[PDB]
Amino acid sequence: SAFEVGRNVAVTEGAVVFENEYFQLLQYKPLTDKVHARPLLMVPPCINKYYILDLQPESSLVRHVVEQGHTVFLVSWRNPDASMAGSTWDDYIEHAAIRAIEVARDISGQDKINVLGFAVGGTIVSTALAVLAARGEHPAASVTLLTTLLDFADTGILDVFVDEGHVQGAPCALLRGLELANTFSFLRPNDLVWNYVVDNYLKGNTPVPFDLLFWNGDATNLPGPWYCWYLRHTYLQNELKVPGKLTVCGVPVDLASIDVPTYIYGSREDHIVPWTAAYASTALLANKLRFVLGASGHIAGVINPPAKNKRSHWTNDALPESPQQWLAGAIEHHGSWWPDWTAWLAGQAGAKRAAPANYGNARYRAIEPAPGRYVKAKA
Amino acid sequence: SAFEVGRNVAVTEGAVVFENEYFQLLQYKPLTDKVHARPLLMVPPCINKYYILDLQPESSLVRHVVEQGHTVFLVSWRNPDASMAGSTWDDYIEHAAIRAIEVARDISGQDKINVLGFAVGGTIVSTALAVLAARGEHPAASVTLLTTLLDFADTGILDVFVDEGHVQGAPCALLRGLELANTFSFLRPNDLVWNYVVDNYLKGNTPVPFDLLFWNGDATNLPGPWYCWYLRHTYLQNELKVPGKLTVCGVPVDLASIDVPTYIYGSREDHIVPWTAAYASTALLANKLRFVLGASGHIAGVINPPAKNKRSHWTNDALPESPQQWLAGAIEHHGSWWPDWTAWLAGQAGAKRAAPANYGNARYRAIEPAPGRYVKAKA
Amino acid sequence: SAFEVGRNVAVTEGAVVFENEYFQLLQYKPLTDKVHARPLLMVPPCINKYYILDLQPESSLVRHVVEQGHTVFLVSWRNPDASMAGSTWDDYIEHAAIRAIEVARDISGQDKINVLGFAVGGTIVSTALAVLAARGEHPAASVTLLTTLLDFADTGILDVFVDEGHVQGAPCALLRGLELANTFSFLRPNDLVWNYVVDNYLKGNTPVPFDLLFWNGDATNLPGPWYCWYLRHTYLQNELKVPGKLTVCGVPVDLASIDVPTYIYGSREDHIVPWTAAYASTALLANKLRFVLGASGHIAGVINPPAKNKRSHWTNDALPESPQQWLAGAIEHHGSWWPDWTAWLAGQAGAKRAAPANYGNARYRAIEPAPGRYVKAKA
Amino acid sequence: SAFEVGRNVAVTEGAVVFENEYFQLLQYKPLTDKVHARPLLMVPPCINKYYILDLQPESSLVRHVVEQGHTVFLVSWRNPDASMAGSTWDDYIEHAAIRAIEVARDISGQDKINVLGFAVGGTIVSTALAVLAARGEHPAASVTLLTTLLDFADTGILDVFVDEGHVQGAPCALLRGLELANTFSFLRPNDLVWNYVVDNYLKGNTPVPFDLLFWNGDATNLPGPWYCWYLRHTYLQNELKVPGKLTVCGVPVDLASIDVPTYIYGSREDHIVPWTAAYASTALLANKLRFVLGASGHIAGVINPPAKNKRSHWTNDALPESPQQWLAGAIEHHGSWWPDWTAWLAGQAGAKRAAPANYGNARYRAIEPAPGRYVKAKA
Repeated sequence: SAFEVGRNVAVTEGAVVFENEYFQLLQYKPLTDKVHARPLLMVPPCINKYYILDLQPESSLVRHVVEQGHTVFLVSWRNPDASMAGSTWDDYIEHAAIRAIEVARDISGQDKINVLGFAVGGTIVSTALAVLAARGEHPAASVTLLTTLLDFADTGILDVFVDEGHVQGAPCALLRGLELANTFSFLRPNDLVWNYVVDNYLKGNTPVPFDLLFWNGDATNLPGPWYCWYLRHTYLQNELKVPGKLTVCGVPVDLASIDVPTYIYGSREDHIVPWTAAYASTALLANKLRFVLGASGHIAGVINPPAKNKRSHWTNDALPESPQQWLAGAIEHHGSWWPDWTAWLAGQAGAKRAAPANYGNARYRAIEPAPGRYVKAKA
Repeated sequence: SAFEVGRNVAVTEGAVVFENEYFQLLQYKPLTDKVHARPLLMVPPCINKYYILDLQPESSLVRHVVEQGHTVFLVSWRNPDASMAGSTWDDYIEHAAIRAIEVARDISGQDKINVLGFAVGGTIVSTALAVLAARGEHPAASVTLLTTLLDFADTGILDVFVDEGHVQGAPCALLRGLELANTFSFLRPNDLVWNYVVDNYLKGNTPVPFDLLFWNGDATNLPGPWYCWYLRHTYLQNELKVPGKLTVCGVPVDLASIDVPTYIYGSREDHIVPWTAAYASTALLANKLRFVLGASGHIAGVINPPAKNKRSHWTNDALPESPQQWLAGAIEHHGSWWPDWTAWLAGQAGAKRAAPANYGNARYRAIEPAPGRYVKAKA
Repeated sequence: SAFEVGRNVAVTEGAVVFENEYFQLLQYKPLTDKVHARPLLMVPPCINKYYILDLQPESSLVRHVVEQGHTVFLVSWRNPDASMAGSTWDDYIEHAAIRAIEVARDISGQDKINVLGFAVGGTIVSTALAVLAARGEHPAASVTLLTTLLDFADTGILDVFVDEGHVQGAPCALLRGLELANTFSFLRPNDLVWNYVVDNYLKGNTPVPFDLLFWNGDATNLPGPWYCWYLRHTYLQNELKVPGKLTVCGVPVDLASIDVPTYIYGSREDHIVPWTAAYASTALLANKLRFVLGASGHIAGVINPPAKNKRSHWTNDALPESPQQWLAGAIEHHGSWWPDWTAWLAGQAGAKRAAPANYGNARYRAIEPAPGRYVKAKA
Repeated sequence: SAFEVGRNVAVTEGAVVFENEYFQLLQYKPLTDKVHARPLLMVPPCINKYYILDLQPESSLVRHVVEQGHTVFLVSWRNPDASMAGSTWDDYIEHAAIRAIEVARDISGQDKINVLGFAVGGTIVSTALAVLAARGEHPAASVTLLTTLLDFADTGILDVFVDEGHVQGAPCALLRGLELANTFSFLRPNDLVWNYVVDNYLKGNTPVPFDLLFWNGDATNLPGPWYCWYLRHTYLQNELKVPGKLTVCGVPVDLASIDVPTYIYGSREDHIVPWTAAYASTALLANKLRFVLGASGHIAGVINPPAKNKRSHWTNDALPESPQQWLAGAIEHHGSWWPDWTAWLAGQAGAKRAAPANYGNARYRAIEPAPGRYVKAKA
């Protein structure tokens, strides 16, 4: 049977508890009698859709975390239409990332929550917490950055231009539009012919899994100004990592101001987010950092549920400046890195108490079942 | 003054002597009293337009070759519109590459002509001569391949997919359409935001020259089936280099059947056509081969006129299997590789005779002045 | 307890059945009631000693193969002294590799034997079989090449010399001597200070295993002319892979003349024998080839016994010219590649018969117990 | 005529003005009527000998600087014998680098001198100035680092060990000895066979120049403890770049404490000192930095005298963290970088005054002519 969101993918039980123009907040039904006091808010990429994190039941990171006894909230992004063709990077920071933190924290009744980002979700959520810290607000107990670029050095975009030249910016706000985006071709063509040829080639000549291809093919639109800002200030000019260089939502962005315990994950054969580029976050972030390297590629490495006991991962408590030095002292362990992370997350999440009986609270009651209608909208 | 094709770029004097739906054949006015008996037919890429080879007068390869005493013909590709949305790779081989060889050879009155390809023009013209050889036809005295991919190994398209998968084609003729193409982003996004951000970034933060950016920004459309075939059978499946694997215009393609003296050029810092990938052509082609490596990038290396006496180039008469072995024995020479090539081309071009007084011949008289109206058509 | 050859490493039960100036032939005691008709002759490197293949009982490749029901013979190289300071590459081919094939085949009473090489042992044994084929002799049923260089392209020795030069051999037989050699620093310094600093660094700051370091530290001498020939004609001039280019023991060496079923193994993170360099053997060898890629480094990848169920390996029955194309279509399987190989080897080894009661035969009776005295000799 | 130090190489006119067990201080004869008030002290590598900087007259950096009107002093290292087999890194810092600064400064009568280092000479002289700064001493007006490693990340020594290990220091002062060293094989074998095969191969099959090979073949001894310390604390543990991590001559080493205008040079195709590794010095050093990239290899790039007008070099006044960003904004200029540097050096060297009539001063009179007897001593 073909893949269908809400039928055989993204089926972990939950409810939409909040929605605005930019996103729906999902809250998942408890699967345990007790849960940690502090919930986990997941911020997935808005390049493709969130359900790479809740793919099928056996492979779902959401379901796994719920079964370890955490309350999980998740940002399901709107797939923007013409009405959002002028949305900016700042709009997304304020009205989705910061808003989601506020609503999840309100529902939880806790002073602090745990947060997670994946891929550009990690870049987004890190920017949001840096904005909040400059406002004097510290709503996060800890941060998990899965496969996240903060330092974009050596991602390859300028390679073909370095040796042109003789031997001797225009504001993003001026753009409007919706640009198709996907993960595996985010720095590659996105057109009918490329998509046709690449998809057909991979399905017949490689073991790339079909549910990955379905997720990647379920494309999302990026608003013009948002895509412009992201391309300009990260991949091209690499300014987010320069403390105070960028102003976002009225304040300078200094990633060191986040200043909470942070778990930083990358995959060794990942060529979308090089693992050395993820590791470069250890030079930027304050407080107690942990870096963990999973084996294999961009998705295969992150989505490696422990039950199957496949692959491996490396740990090293020392954090030298150079990633090769880190790997030289690292120990390889059999199987999934997920138990390493969930044990770390448990230490950040407070004591276990009786699970909630209902979704949301008086202010934010259930709207409709997870996965929600936003994730079903086509580009 | 802004760049304008036919006013301050692509201004070498000439005439259109033939045209069909796919291209116009240009013939340039002699600048010398005598010319070699055999003319040179240039086949430029149809990704962007031909005039990278006739950019400004100081930098024009066309003008330089005409001033060395060769009759030059050149393929100026149609910029396809809706009527050509179904054109195929075979259509282009038969009705443009092979057709241009036939018309140029007819006008010249010679039994054989010299041919040149640049970038995908070199792939196109090599395929055409292999098709012709299988028909028992040998219209070329020699072939010059500038910055040409024939073996597409290690061009990078499959990199992000190699480590996806668990631990354990649809015909191009079905597509229609016109897809925007340019050279520096042929394997990169082509959309309004990318083009805006990249162009603005390069102009303000790099010495990439403005006439290069103008040429690259002067985009061309690729017909759906053509783009599908090119992507599938070269970059993805790398089959052109497998003798007899591909059937084109009714015959198997064996690049070894071209079998004429061949000059093979690449640029050392070229990351669009890696110089080692150009060098791999030496393993495929029969007859007497010469490989020459120019310093610098994709365009800077090829467009290096000798008058300025800039950069350098390497030569080595030995042709080991490995490019690093070639470079280890190579000698570096000061300045442009153009004199090396034109001296080689003179040896293929026959004796010098009085230059022609008029364009074309009785069958093919002048239609309109170079650069012709096809090259002025926008995508 | 410290490592000691014959006490807690290299302890698989066996006997020396033959010896000359160059090597001792070991034959291991059967561990099964029946064995395949055709035995396996292992040719280990003479850079360091053989017992990387019989390290500790849990990690021993020899013991594993004996327990799968093969008679195993093995070349234990002399550690040369002053009397051998003039030994040549040809001497080793004739008086050790070819001699070992002859003696093992004689003892077995079989028309053909299976052979295995590891690292330079694979280069040696491939050269020997190519020499034998040119003599009209085909003593091998199949060949297993573990981590073997035949095509030495891109091994890195010329890298630092490629860009020296202005902008514009002495016979190996003349050398005498013994040069210290080890595996991990074969292309690196071998001196008291390097060995002291590197060993101390690895033991205190990495998980490199101590038995690996013991084996690597148990250095062997290379005769001057042998080391000269190996360096010159493989790493530097890469001529073994050129059919007929080199003359060895009176005949031209054409590796395609070996022409038997061949199993070719490499390890993905191996930077001593790059896996792509091992893969390049598929372009040289005739008959039915299988290529298998193990995960991890030079030794960790090869020495991965299946009982522990660690790591992974890739298979692909297609053999494209390019290794990246091979990997793109490859399937990753959990755990050790050893079962893949032993199942392949069983298909080459004939039917199972009662195991031999005694070592050797009338001509070659047991001399002394394995591991033999040659392997205990210090450099 | 064969190369001979003091006859046709290292012939710039000068005198030894000081000597101790570790080195001779050379002072060159003026070639101009006036010289800058501040002299330049050159600290060459002690791996091979100094005269790579005074090779032949046309190629001599020393002669070129003297002809631009600077007084040049130079450290000519002792080639250590058995009496120095216990010399340490600290011994060399105190009794050669710091001593040479003191003597050159005394002879000059100036409060500050300019200093230059090349290769390990740059590492040595940077350490010495950092030691002096911690003592409250600032004898340098400016520093020139040619092809110098300070940050040794990614130099490749740990590559072969990173993927060994299961799935789960001894003081340098204890060594004695003299270890042969050269530049192009400093991380490669140094033995009779390697040297024989490599030298013979390069001379017959590459354009590597013979005077380079002569210099490289003129090997120097490294004392055991010195070589141990250098290997351990730079290439292996990369600690010099960690402020205060290493204690040298009784004080912590913080390279930021040097704090003088600094010219940092690297060569683009240099694989002994990667240009990106040289560039990494810009992250360590205080005060006004300039980085300049020369084209070509380790020696070809540095030794590029301007008279011949060969090669090119890049400049960029911006200093981003990433070297690729630096190169993307860099402008390529024709020919040698030497005029760029000497113009920079003139700005550091004070006003021009009448040249000295005699070598040295009352305390330090001429001992013997340059090049001196130390440089003639064989290993």
